[PDB]
Amino acid sequence: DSPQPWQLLFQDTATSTAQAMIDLHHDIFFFLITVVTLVFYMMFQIITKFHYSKVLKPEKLTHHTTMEVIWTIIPTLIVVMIAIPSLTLIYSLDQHTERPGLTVKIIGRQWYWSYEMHDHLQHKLLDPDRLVGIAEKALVK
Amino acid sequence: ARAQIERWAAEHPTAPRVGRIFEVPLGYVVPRVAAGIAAAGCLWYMNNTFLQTYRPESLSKEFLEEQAKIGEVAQRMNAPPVYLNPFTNRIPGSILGPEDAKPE
Amino acid sequence: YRPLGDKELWHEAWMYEDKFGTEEDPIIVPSLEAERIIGVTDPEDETLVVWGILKDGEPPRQFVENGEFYVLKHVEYIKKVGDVLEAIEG
Amino acid sequence: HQTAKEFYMEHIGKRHPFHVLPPSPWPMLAGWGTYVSCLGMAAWFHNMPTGGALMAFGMANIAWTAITWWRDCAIEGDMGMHTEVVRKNFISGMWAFIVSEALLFVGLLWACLHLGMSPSVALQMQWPPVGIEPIGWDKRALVMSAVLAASYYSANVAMVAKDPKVVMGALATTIGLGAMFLADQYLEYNETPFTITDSPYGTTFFVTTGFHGMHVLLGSLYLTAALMMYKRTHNAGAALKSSILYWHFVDIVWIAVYGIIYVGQY
Amino acid sequence: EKYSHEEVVYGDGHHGLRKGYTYDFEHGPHYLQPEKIPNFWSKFYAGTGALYAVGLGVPLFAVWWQQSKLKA
Amino acid sequence: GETIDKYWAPYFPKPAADEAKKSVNKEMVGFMLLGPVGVAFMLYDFAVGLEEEHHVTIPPYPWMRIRRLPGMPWGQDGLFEGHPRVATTWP
Amino acid sequence: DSYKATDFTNPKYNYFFRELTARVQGVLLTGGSLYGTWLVVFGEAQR
Amino acid sequence: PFKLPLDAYILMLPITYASAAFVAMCCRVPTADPETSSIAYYEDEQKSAAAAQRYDNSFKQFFDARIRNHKVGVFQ
Amino acid sequence: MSESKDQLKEKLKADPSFRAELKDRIKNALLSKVPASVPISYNFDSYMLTEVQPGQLRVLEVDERLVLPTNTLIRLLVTASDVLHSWAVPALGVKMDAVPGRLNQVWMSINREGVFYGQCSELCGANHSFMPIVVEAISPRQFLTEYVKKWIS
Amino acid sequence: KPTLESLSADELEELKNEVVSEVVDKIAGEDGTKLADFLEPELITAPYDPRFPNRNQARHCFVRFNEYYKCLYERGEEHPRCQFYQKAYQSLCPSEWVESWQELREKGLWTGKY
Amino acid sequence: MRWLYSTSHKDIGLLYLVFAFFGGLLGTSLSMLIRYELALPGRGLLDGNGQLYNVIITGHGIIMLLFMVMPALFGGFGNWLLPIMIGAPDMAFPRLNNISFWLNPPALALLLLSTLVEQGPGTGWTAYPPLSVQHSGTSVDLAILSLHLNGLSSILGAVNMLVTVAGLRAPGMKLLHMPLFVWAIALTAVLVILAVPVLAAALVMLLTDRNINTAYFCESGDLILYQHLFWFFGHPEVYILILPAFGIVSQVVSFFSQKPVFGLTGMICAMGAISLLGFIVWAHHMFTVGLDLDTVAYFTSATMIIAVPTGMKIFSWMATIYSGRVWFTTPMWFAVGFICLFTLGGVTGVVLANAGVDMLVHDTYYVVAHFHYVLSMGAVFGIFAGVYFWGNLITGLGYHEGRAMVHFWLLFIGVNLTFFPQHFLGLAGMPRRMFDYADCFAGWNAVSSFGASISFISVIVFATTFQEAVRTVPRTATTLEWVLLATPAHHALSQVPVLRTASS
Amino acid sequence: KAVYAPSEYFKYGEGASKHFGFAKHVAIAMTVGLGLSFAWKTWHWNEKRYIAQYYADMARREAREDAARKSALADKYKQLEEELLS
Ligand code: HEA
Ligand code: HEA
Ligand SMILES: [Cu+2]
Ligand SMILES: [Mg+2]
Repeated sequence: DSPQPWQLLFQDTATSTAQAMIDLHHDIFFFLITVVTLVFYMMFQIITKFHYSKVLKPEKLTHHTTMEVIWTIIPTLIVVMIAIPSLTLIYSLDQHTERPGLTVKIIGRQWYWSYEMHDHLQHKLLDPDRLVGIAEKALVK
Repeated sequence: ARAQIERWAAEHPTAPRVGRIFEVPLGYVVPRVAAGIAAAGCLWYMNNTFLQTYRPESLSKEFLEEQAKIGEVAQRMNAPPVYLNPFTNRIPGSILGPEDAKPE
Repeated sequence: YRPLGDKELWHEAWMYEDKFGTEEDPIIVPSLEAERIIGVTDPEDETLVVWGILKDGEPPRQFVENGEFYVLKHVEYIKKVGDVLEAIEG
Repeated sequence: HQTAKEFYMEHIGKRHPFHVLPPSPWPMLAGWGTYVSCLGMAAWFHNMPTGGALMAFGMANIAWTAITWWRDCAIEGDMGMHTEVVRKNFISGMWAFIVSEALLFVGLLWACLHLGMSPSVALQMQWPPVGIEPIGWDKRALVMSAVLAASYYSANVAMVAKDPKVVMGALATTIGLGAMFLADQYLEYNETPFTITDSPYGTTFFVTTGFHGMHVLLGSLYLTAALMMYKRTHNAGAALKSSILYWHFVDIVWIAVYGIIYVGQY
Repeated sequence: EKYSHEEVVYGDGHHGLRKGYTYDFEHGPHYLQPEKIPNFWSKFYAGTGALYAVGLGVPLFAVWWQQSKLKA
Repeated sequence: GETIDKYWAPYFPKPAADEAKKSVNKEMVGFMLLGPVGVAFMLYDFAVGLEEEHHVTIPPYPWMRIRRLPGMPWGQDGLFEGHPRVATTWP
Repeated sequence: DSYKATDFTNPKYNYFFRELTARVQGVLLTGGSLYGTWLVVFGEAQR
Repeated sequence: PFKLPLDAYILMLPITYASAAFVAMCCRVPTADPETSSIAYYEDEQKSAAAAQRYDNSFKQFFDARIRNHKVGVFQ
Repeated sequence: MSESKDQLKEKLKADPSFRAELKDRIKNALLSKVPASVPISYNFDSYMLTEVQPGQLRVLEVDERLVLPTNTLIRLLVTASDVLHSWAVPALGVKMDAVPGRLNQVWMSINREGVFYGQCSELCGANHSFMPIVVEAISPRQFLTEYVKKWIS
Repeated sequence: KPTLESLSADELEELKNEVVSEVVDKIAGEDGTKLADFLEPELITAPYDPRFPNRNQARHCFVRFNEYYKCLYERGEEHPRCQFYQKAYQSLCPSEWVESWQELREKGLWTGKY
Repeated sequence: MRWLYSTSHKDIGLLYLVFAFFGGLLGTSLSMLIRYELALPGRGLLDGNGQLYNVIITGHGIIMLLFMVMPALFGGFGNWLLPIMIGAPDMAFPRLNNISFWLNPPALALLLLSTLVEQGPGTGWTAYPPLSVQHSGTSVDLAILSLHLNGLSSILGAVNMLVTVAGLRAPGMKLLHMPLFVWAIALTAVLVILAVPVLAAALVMLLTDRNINTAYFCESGDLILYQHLFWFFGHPEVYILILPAFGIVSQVVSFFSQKPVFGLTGMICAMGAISLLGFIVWAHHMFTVGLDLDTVAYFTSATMIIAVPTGMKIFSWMATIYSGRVWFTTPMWFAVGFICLFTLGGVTGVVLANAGVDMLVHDTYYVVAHFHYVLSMGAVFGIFAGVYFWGNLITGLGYHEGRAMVHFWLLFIGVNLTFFPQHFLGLAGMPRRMFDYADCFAGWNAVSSFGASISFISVIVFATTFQEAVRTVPRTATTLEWVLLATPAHHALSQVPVLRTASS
Repeated sequence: KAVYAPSEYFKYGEGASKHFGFAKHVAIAMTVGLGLSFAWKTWHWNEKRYIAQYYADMARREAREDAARKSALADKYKQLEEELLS
């Protein structure tokens, strides 16, 4: 609703769409945490274990086809695993499969918002057949 | 690959090669970055103290205490008031506002 | 000399020599000055390049491991191979 | 000076076939001429007095600096400083400049395709807008296409000929055909029943055809300058080839311009 | 002479120190010899200080200029 | 006589007389396919130029004669425009 | 024996093209640049 | 120039997928609803609605059965 | 006269088809007692409050809110008049740019009541920082029985 | 007295109307200010047109605004489809756009046929 | 006369380096006013002026983007290091290289003059209409003409670079033996030539809309068209500014590990894939403008593909450090810092690619924290990695290692404490391009303004690192600029070196 | 006696990577990353459980007002029933 001091994550939600967006963000963050942990831990271990006080002279390692294919193919699977829910979320933004109940024409000016509406209000007798039967038994006697 | 290393180490003699990861000792680095952080803090404090042309009335202690009396509550012009952000402040779903609660 | 087809006529061969420079028979590099930079690839890897400097009046020098030996020689003209000696076609 | 040529032959010319230039004053003067002309252009947009004269002054200085730069390049060609690989590099640079001008025209025609295809409610969703009488393809524009195709083929003659009289006559025919493309575009700009201020159709038409006409004028002047170097020594080298390449680029650009604006009514 | 095409093409065949250089930048072994400008470390710090002064004070002048036009 | 061009010329051979004339006539066929007819119609066009007239006045639609800034940098009317069409005094 | 009075690249025209212009243009750019800066910074736009 | 290694074709599969999708998206725009230079396109209500629903359903109909099941996240 | 009225009542007693037909006639006559359709319309502006009071939020508070019922499909048409703007309410997950000439639609369904704050999210000039958005969300019965009567002329 | 065995259809219809009306005026009222507890409110907005599937809906506004004047020219002034078109464009078009379009129509600067 | 009439590439590159340092100083000065207005709620030193704040952020963004990183990486290290690295005696067009540099001071002068004319150009660095068109005066025209001059400069420089790499290589050296900095500069030149003229056309349309009363982006035009053209330029623009940083990091990491670069062809292919994908993903900046859901769908799916080549480049750098003999120096810490901290800048880009998540964080400080991770910590660390690496060769001056480590730690601390709290501000909904904010956003704003002062102090400390050098004699190296003397001659490579392929 | 190039590299395996254990360190890194990611996802799942319980209790409340609304409507119907029967 409103932001809070020392806040880290998103605000609270009032629609299912925004909660779906936040859940998608946290699902992406699931993969990002593992990616960053692997990079940072491997960088630390490579830094400490290959300092020149440990290493007399380096090794010749220019290519490794298996590891190259592995770190090419694992992130692409992560990309396609992320993409299909995001594609589903993009296409679910249109929700015109109900009867619309309200129109609001929002106009942005310098420097105030302006709000408009033009609808029609009509009334309908709530469950008239009970009243129809009441009139039936009021006219039969 | 080794000869360019030894050449760069001769044109940069102040860079030490002693057998440790942080070759420059921390007794040199920590006091100077501490002094730089202190100078940055002095500049930040000077900006906060002497470089403001309007301090908002919503940050005065009277406003703050009168706000802390109310809490995270929003008024409505067409309805009873409502607790703001009910998920992070753990309001249960039965309770919508302060006035509609009417505590037992 | 290596096959001069698909070689530019001004590339100054000695680089296109048919010899592997040994200690007892180095490859003689011609130069217009007393020192010159040349580039030698790794015999076991085409992608790796080591650039070295040869000096006039020096012993044979090897740049990469298991590579050719080289001796610089100061000359006043370098044969611009492609119209200097294949026009001779000796 | 007499040992300057000796020093050049001893240290640069006999060692590699590439060209090393002495220090030059024209880049700095061209840059500050752009500064002066930009100030004049900005003052001329908003009707500041003595602003158009300042813009013309800066443009005249840029033109003079470029003319003297190109005269220096022509002098350096005539004294045999350029080998064959240098001239190949000249054609390579012309190809890169052609690619940049091509993407400029791609960005220009992107606007025509966007604005013409989906008219908006501000236009009462009618393309072309009511009142606008568009220029037809069955008229003077077809004559322009014929003349510019003839200019393409005549410039193609001078690329392959070995008789100098044939080359000079073909170049003069190409230049004269290019001048008739511009003198008739002026007649379109005078007879057209709309303005650059009348609708996005008039806007896109005038901006795109004006950029094309400016490129035609630049190509015609470049072909004229390449001919006089051939009228003197019966040799032009990269000046003939690059001007022919630029002219063929202008010809190819006209195909897209005609087929998007004149035929597609965009 | 002095305006020949050879002057345009090959430059002017000057040898040695140009005007006020202490080293031959064109034909010596180094194009930049910073240990041979007299009073180098003074002019270097003066130029660095002037560069820092201009690069840190031009935006403040622009702030002062616009705010002095409203305060009129 | 000792230019860099002549010095490096034997190392850059030209890639190999009547074949030039054959190529010239081959391109000249495509030249006269469109050459004289385009010039003839353009010379006809230069004499049928500013003589015809249009009196089709156009009402001032919102997309016609946009004047976000008043006037033009060179005057009131547009450039190259001697006969303004949009109507003034729109009845 | 390879230059005429009509030739644009005549060496007798080298002073006018490469030396006189490099100072006339060098002072005209300054005299136009200062006026343009004054005209833009201290000028009133009429459109 | 050099021999492309085994990674670059695993690169070229989604790159070719993206290029094909870009070409398809560029192509299908002048065969859509609002790209009509007339007000008389919409006076035929049957064809206009049919064309617009065809433009709606394509590439969305592959997602309707998971839109209805709230498959909007990697986990549930 | 009056027995024929009583005979019509007896035919209501007797014939089920006549009974259902006169029941339908009663239903048709009761629908003529229902009030006709009336238009609900407004046109008001929303300005930021310069001075706030405790319980309100600085910068984010407006003078006239936007009242929207919950559990209802609402079509919001976002546009602008002079420059670009953006209508962003982070609680509802809505952020769509206001473009002069366009009419961007959002479909939105609010799950709960509350008050939701937002600001403009497109740079529009000197006072881009001072165009906040507040949405007041009430139940549909309150909106349909109380709030809309404020706009009936 | 004309009994039910001798009455015609029109007199029976009038008698049915009198019998219904005399009691429903007691039940609901002569005007209907007694049904307020049994009345359900409902708000009417412009429906989703399948012709306009994109997010920009300015063409939907413009098409409905033109269809209203087409209905007004063709099928009279008070035909129900004309009020459907009127209440559909008023539900979508901003009022500034509408007043601009009527002043364009008044000036003579409208490109429509009718 | 030497520094005004130069035709040598080493002088023009050094002029670019100094001009980039001046642009960095101007932008750092403009960036302290932003963080000093934004330290506290209310009205700070700008006296409640919003037009002036918009002018300040516009000028700061344009200067730090175009006049700092671009002349340092492309014009600076590229012009100095390209012909030495490939073995060319000079550039292909040495007087075109000078007008490439000399169109940059008129552009910077016009941009700085636009701030003093009328009320200034308060538009943002993107300059969206009709806000750019509504501005009365002359300042917006000066800013856009500055953009034109800078774009023409970059096009001419790319033309010279592309003809130099193609046609002036050393004999025996094919496009396999060039180091990765040359490949990065060449692909950058290709991107510049393809992308900048689109911006030139868009700005010509903007000029005609402002001044000629045309109808490109107006009432009867289309305002989304400008965003289309501008971001079709602008997303290749941010890969122009980052590929030379990849090349520099490859050279630095390879040097001090005593190892060649892991997966050379994979590195070149990853750079080429990044270059190609940068032209088809541009409408990820336009998720909230009202595009159809299929366009949004494609641009969401295509933008996430760029992660795979970058991940291969990062893992290849880590494999280059792997199994080596590594000596950690000051340029080495600026490259390890690049690898560890560009990852934090790319993972949030993956989040921003997904358009559902982007509906919440568009035009918030989450975006700002992302693009200050990839620019202030990817490009600036690349610039500073090469200053302590090639500085004694380029300028002739050594540096003190202790003060350089002090400067590195100050910059590293000051940027991890300025923009890491800007993530939490953007997730909670604080908008961009605003100077007065809500009362609850005060803590992270205070922390970020504390970090900016540490950054400014590290800018000051950098001037004290220079000292006199020690000059030695070279014998062997793996790249051609580490067999030269420091500084090299005015005509370096007096004899053109050749690459001899052995009998193998 | 000539100038020899020195042995500059070991072959990959007999130098200082034989004691590294690459797969072990990758397994440790993936274990730590997966543990942190599962902690984050456990927190998110707990928050979603709270949101679901909130909306369930809100629906439990919302059913109660509208039952007493229709009961009041039926009471008014029972009054109008005897209004036309008295
Ligand atoms: C090149 C990219 C770049 C860099 C390096 C920076 C650096 C910094 N920036 Fe930012 N910034 C932008 C690009 C950059 N920025 C852009 C594009 C915008 C948007 C403008 C718009 O909206 O129109 C922006 C706006 C922006 C905002 C958002 C304001 C708003 O939304 O209104 C903030 C807020 O914190 C900020 C702060 C900082 C700080 C504290 C630094 C610190 O890092 C301070 C800088 C410190 C340095 C050390 C860098 C200087 C480098 C050198 C001096 C090296 C030169 C050396 C040689 C050449 C040898 N800048
Ligand atoms: C240095 C320049 C630079 C670079 C390199 C990038 C790189 C990327 N950027 Fe960004 N960006 C900007 C500069 C840059 N950006 C600027 C200036 C803006 C704001 C413009 C403005 O409005 O002012 C911006 C804004 C911006 C937006 C628009 C948001 C908005 O304004 O609303 C988006 C959306 O897709 C985006 C995404 C990306 C992605 C996916 C990458 C990718 O290239 C990053 C790839 C790297 C990684 C992903 C990490 C490495 C990968 C691994 C370690 C493997 C593991 C990964 C996976 C398993 C997925 N950035
Ligand atoms: Cu981007
Ligand atoms: Mg935005």
